[PDB]
Amino acid sequence: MKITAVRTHLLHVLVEIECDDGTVGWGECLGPARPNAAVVQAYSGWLIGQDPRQTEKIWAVLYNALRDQGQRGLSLTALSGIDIALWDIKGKHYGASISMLLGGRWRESVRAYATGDRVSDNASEMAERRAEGFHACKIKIGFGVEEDLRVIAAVREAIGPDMRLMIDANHGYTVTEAITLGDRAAGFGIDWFEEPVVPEQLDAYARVRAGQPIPVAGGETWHGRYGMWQALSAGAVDILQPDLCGCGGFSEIQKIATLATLHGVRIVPHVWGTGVQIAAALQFMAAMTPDPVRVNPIEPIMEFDRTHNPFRQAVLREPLEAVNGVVTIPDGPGLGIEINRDALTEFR
Amino acid sequence: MKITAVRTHLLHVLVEIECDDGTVGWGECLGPARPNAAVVQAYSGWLIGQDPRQTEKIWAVLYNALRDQGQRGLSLTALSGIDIALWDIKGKHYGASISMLLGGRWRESVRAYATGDRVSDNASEMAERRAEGFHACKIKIGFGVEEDLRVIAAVREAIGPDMRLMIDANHGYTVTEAITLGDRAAGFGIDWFEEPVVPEQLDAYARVRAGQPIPVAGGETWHGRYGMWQALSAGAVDILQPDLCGCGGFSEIQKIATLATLHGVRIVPHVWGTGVQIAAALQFMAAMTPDPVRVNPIEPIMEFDRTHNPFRQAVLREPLEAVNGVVTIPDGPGLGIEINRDALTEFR
Amino acid sequence: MKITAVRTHLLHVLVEIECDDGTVGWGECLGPARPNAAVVQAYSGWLIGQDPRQTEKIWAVLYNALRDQGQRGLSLTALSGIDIALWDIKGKHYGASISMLLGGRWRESVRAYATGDRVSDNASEMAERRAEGFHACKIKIGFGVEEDLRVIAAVREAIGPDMRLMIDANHGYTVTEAITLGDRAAGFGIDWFEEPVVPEQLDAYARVRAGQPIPVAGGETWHGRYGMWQALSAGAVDILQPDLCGCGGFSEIQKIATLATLHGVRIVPHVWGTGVQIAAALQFMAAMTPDPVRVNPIEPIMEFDRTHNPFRQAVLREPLEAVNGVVTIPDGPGLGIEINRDALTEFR
Amino acid sequence: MKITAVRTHLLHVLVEIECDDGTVGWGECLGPARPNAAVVQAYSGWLIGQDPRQTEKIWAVLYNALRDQGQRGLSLTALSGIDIALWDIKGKHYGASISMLLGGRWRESVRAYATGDRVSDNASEMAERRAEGFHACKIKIGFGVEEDLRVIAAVREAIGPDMRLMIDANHGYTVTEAITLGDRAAGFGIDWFEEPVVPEQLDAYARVRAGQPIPVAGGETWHGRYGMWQALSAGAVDILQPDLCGCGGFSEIQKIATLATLHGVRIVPHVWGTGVQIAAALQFMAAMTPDPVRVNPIEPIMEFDRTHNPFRQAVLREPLEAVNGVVTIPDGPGLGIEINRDALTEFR
Amino acid sequence: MKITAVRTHLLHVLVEIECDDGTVGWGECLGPARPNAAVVQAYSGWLIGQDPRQTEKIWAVLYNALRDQGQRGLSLTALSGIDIALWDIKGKHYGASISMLLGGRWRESVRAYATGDRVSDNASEMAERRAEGFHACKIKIGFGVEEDLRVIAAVREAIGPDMRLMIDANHGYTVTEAITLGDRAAGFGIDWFEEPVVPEQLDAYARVRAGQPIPVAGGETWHGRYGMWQALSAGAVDILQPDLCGCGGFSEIQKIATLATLHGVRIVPHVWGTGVQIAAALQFMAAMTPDPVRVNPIEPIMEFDRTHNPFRQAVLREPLEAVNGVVTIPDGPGLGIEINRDALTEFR
Ligand SMILES: [Ca+2]
Ligand SMILES: [Ca+2]
Ligand SMILES: [Ca+2]
Ligand SMILES: [Ca+2]
Ligand SMILES: [Ca+2]
Ligand SMILES: [Ca+2]
Ligand SMILES: [Ca+2]
Ligand SMILES: [Ca+2]
Ligand SMILES: [Ca+2]
Ligand SMILES: [Ca+2]
Ligand SMILES: [Ca+2]
Ligand SMILES: [Ca+2]
Ligand SMILES: [Ca+2]
Ligand SMILES: [Ca+2]
Ligand SMILES: [Ca+2]
Ligand SMILES: [Cl-]
Ligand SMILES: [Cl-]
Ligand SMILES: [Cl-]
Ligand SMILES: [Cl-]
Ligand SMILES: [Cl-]
Ligand SMILES: [Cl-]
Ligand SMILES: [Cl-]
Ligand SMILES: [Cl-]
Ligand SMILES: [Cl-]
Ligand SMILES: [Cl-]
Ligand SMILES: [Cl-]
Ligand SMILES: [Cl-]
Ligand SMILES: [Cl-]
Ligand SMILES: [Cl-]
Ligand SMILES: [Cl-]
Ligand SMILES: [Cl-]
Ligand SMILES: [Cl-]
Ligand SMILES: [Cl-]
Ligand SMILES: [Cl-]
Ligand SMILES: [Cl-]
Ligand SMILES: [Cl-]
Ligand SMILES: [Cl-]
Ligand SMILES: [Cl-]
Repeated sequence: MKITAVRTHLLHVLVEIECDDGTVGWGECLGPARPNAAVVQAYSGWLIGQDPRQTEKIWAVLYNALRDQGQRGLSLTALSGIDIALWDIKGKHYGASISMLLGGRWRESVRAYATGDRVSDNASEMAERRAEGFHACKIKIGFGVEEDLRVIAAVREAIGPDMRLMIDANHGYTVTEAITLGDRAAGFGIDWFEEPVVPEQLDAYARVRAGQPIPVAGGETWHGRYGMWQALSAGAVDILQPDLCGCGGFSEIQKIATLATLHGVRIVPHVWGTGVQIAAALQFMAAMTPDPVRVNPIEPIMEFDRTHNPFRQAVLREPLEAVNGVVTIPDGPGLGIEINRDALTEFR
Repeated sequence: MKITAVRTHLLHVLVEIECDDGTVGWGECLGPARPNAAVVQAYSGWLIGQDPRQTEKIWAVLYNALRDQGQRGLSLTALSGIDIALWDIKGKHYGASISMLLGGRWRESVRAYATGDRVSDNASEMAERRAEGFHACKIKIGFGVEEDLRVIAAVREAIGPDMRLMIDANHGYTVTEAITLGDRAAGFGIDWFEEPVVPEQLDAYARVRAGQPIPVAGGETWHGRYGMWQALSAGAVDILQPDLCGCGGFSEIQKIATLATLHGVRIVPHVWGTGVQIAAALQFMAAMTPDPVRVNPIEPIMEFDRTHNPFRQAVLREPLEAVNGVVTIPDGPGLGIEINRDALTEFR
Repeated sequence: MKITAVRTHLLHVLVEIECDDGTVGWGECLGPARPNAAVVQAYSGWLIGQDPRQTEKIWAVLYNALRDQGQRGLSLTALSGIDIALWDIKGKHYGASISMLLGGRWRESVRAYATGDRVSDNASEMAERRAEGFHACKIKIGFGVEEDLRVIAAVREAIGPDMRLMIDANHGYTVTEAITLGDRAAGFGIDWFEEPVVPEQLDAYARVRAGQPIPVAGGETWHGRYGMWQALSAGAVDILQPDLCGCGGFSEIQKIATLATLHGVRIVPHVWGTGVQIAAALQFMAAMTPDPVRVNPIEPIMEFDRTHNPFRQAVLREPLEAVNGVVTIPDGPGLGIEINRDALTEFR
Repeated sequence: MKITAVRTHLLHVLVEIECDDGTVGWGECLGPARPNAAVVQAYSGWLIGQDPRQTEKIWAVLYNALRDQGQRGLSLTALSGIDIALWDIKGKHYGASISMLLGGRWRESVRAYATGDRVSDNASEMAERRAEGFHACKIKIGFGVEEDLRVIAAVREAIGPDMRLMIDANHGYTVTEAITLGDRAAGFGIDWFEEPVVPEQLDAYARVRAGQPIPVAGGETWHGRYGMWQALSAGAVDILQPDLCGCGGFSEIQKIATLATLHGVRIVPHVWGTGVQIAAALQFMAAMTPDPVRVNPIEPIMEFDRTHNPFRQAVLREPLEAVNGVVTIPDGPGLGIEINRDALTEFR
Repeated sequence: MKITAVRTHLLHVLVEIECDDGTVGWGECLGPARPNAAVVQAYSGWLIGQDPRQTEKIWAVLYNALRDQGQRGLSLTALSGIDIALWDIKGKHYGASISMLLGGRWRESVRAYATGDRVSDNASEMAERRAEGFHACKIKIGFGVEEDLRVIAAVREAIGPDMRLMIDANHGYTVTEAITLGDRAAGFGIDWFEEPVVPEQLDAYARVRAGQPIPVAGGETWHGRYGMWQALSAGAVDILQPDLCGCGGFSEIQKIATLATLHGVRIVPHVWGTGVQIAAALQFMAAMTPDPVRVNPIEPIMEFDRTHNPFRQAVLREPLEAVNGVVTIPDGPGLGIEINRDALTEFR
């Protein structure tokens, strides 16, 4: 078969790839819509007439094409959208869920965790999330050690002793702030400490890991296999969080997962974007191989953001929803979803 | 679909896996036939009733099952046979060549290299290989520096200045012998120096790489991703040579190829065994991504051994043959081959 | 003298080697019976007519023979059986206990430790072991941090404050689980933490050692001198646990013990298998040199599993038994034991 | 059995150990006679009544006894004499050559190399050695680069192009001298460069190895397993040369050989002393395992010094002699030799 | 001036060197008397007629003379005796205290620390030492963690909360024992932990330093500058304890002190032997440069052993005694002492 058209849509950029036999695949790119769309349009000059089944060859040709333009990250976010759409097309052509094409379904669902006067508001909100059935929540910090600790303390009190708690500083801290925060918050029972410092300073991450006891997580902006491998080599993280729509799509995240196993580093995919990104992430989560394999292994969990969730899921005919804290993974062909075109508006 | 039976055959052990819908896949295991067959028989207790499409899940479950038995290498060679058969089944089920399932066909053929009174015999034989059209040949050394040099010198003279020449010591040398050989043979124009020292001494490999200028190759017995990664980390090789039927099959060699790209280490698959192993290797070679991508990139080449070649290819209805030094890669469903069952004899 | 025959038996594979003068030696191989037997049968083609007294030469020739078959671990487990039988023959020929041939008897006995609604069952069982006289016990974990902690807590309560306690996760944990478990269990008084993570990830072991305070033990599946040395170099363990029937027999475990002394790493031999493996382990334990030598030094202790113990010891005429927690080490020629042939059934 | 007496003799100190059943063993210690004899006398206070068959236990007890006296090297040279005598006793008790007790005879003989107006004298002498049948010779340098080169050049001319040539500076050079010498002499065909710099500066050895291409050898004064391991870890040598009578006897040199295999470093035993030391070295050489095993492997060669050779061999009834460059290895019980007591004079 | 004679005496070997002008110097060697005396006698062959003022030239010539005898430690202990006597002669010739020749007197005295049913006996004895005025004491452990802890606890109770407490295991522990002991004893207030593990395993020392919080001390048997530098490079110790009579005398301990300053490692000289060794140590202590220089800096303290103290000091006319815990440092020419010859008996 052959690609006959590549289109870009908004409402976050979505990539639509149509084939001669009528098969349509959908993908999504991380980051600013316009830069991604321009690059996809550029990529499409070559994609037209190509065989969409050859995802590795397409990936490598397109990735290599944009090397001297300096914008590695943009190449990867743009390629991600194309790559996801292509796997969607493969799944539809072959009659298989992407999770099956990736090597099989370990799980039919994943547990979600909920993400959120800052002290009382977090405490209230997180208390409601627990009532809604979420086994875990993640709270945003990185503003100031003393205030952040007040928030963490109030959230632990509000959610009771059992619900899991993660914290995310979104690179808000200096190393010293992060180490001090981690030392003082550890007593509250924290499963991970996300992006404590700026993402370019991998040795600072390692410093935070060695200076306080909460497991450190990162990776949503560390590009593809090379960026991930640099962080793994520096000992930057206990948990790696690749973004499917940012790191190079299914083709590249498979390679990242391999690297993580060498280091015994857990993968927890970054989930954020429209229903398309979410659908792609869930296919990967279904297929993720436990490290180690055992009865009741450690399994991926899915970030769930009630903020703009209705909006972000409007692109889907059937929303991927958390039911008592659990999200079911589609098993139909490709991403197993149907696009609501009306919700979109075509760009260029 | 479901696996209904797993059978082992001889004539080198071959693995046959039959499914409920009648689909049959074929694979092959490196090493002693009987140990491999026993483990495959053991694996089959679980395989029966499983969905053959779920190759990653099957791989990881089976690999994990044999961990405390101490025999990691045997797990991998046995699993390899199963894994190859399963991909053959996937290809047949999906209507796709394995090379397409692996991500696309970069090439429809590969150049072969020919492998071989030891001085005159090598010189004559290699001179005939050149006349047969092979662009390259590999000669066996590791017996004694002075004698090996005489052989290398006579082969270069006999094949003219253009044909490429590789040498393989099959771990015959001490570090000092290997460094001395490499220093003195380099002037003859040698593309690589295969397995100069014992395969357990990765630092010795690195020593050979740093002490003489011919590129060092190895890997046919370094197990799966972990064994390969140890060699890559030690700086053991310029060229990695994974064996499909030994390292864990298509599932595991894909992961090995990823690792090699981090290090900018070339992959040249080990080719040796029956027509089944050869067919599997060729599917992988078709799909191998150049590192780097460029016009006329460096491409895999295929070891071709005229020794027992008719015998080893008797398992195929249509032999994979070198025509003026070039081997065409099948593009039919799965391995793209048909088994000559009459040539086999079932074991157990 | 000369080897006249090599036979394999079941009931776990046992190796019987007979000599021209009538001397018979017995050994045992770790892992699946059939693969081991096939390789022993293969080895026997050469062994027949060889001088059984030349154990190092035999070891190295046989080990080298199976290098390119990829199955290093299988070579070692098979060789182990042969090697143990050969030392048994040497001891009988020379009129000496293997422990004397290994360099002398430091000790005539060793203290055993006992190995075992999962919470109450462990607590009850371990409470009985203490009453039986065992100075120590080892409990199996690696299922889930919270549940495992409940088990550990109940076992410590049940056995009182004096009995030593070890834990074994059998590679059940991720690094993070293992570090968290170790941190929270340390307060219960734990002498070692066995195989916290998968055995291929040596750096993960080191991570567990640096992240929590219980001493880490491993080694039952790290092959021979090279595998052991990789783990020692990575800082993987505080305690190394080579399996005599798995690592290459007496010839190879002596070399492993040497390596451990360089690193000041304690050796505690893995004990598991039939009475033959147990007998071999005890000969090694008698001869193990303290590190350091002092009055009342740290001494090997022997794992004792009441599970299938009667069965596994049925191969012996006189069972090696724990009497108030202490096992006496035979001092007769060779392994100092007599085989109950009736309990066996010959294979091939 | 039991040791009844330990005696020290001169003519180089010799150690005689007599047992209750009349068995007598002989050993030798490296270095100044009197210090060695005093320590042996001290050791004998404990040795009397001990079982001579327990060589490892005896070794470790005696080695540990002298730790805080500061004189590690003296402990090892003294222990060496005792250890050699004990193995001689074991061999006699058991009816076995030491080479058999060490694990078997790989070889019944070894090739010797010959050791030697300094320019003409070396040239003449080495020319005679070649006529006598020696395959190789070693010349003494370390006096001055220009003069040493003149010597090397004249020796190569005199011995023809085939005879192997080694050089020994006996720590005479600075690093710079050694690198310059090695660079300029390499063209003469030199198999190794012995002790280029002072033995305490292991990093200087490594510097010499990296700065010039002749293989570096050392080790005659690097104590036992720990001293050897430090040199191996520093990358000090291509060839390790332990002295049996200096490094801790057969018990300790076995451990050193193990360490060398990890590093793929060749062992060539230092041979120097009376006929007793030579006899011990030859037993070890018979038993040395090739690294790697192959047809016609690299084998130990024996230093042969015609200087005081008649004198040093006067302690033997039958001299170990080079016949056309080859020395046959005794195969009788123990060291396989008989002592000429008349040649000795008892000390203390 | 010229050396006319060198004599060795007992009552521990003492070295007497007489000069043509009648000047006599005295020194002492660590370790077994007889080996030291033999080497001193050997050294004397050359010393006679040499200028005793040239201590560095003499040191280096004599040290170099014994290199290939393997006995580095013995060279240093023997040389130490000579070197101390030579500095004594220099001081007498020049009219200066050795402490002045070493570069000046920072202090006229040092505080001593006292060294010692094992629980009650230590507690009683240490309680008396406190009453005698010692600011500190050191207790001997390394027998068994539980018993050693009982001792430490009872000693802290008996001596009150202010007196300083050090512990010395004399290499009695495995790494694990030492780490466990240090963790559990730290709460008692321990200034240092001496020789926790065997002195050959420098990495084990480092392991003990990183695994528990009491400062680690060692060095009494690490030879001269090279042995000390290896320990410093390995991060073996917080406190280095060179023995003047063992490490190469004043000439070599000055060099060791220099090395320690690079690493910011404290020097506390080992004090043990006759009054001569004590006198030499005190001269060095007077001259030791603080690291850092400040008002009331950290100063050397002197081990004081009431065991055989009268005996060991019998060699002096005026004993160096602790008065309320403080020892005054002689300021007369040389070692500032007078020998009681009657207490000696000449050897050889
Ligand atoms: Ca709500
Ligand atoms: Ca985030
Ligand atoms: Ca901290
Ligand atoms: Ca032909
Ligand atoms: Ca090969
Ligand atoms: Ca070179
Ligand atoms: Ca019971
Ligand atoms: Ca275990
Ligand atoms: Ca921790
Ligand atoms: Ca002659
Ligand atoms: Ca030499
Ligand atoms: Ca150079
Ligand atoms: Ca008193
Ligand atoms: Ca001490
Ligand atoms: Ca600690
Ligand atoms: Cl659509
Ligand atoms: Cl970018
Ligand atoms: Cl599907
Ligand atoms: Cl990247
Ligand atoms: Cl969401
Ligand atoms: Cl078929
Ligand atoms: Cl296809
Ligand atoms: Cl692996
Ligand atoms: Cl072929
Ligand atoms: Cl029998
Ligand atoms: Cl294996
Ligand atoms: Cl015995
Ligand atoms: Cl190994
Ligand atoms: Cl048992
Ligand atoms: Cl005799
Ligand atoms: Cl024999
Ligand atoms: Cl040593
Ligand atoms: Cl000789
Ligand atoms: Cl005097
Ligand atoms: Cl010494
Ligand atoms: Cl003065
Ligand atoms: Cl030194
Ligand atoms: Cl004192």
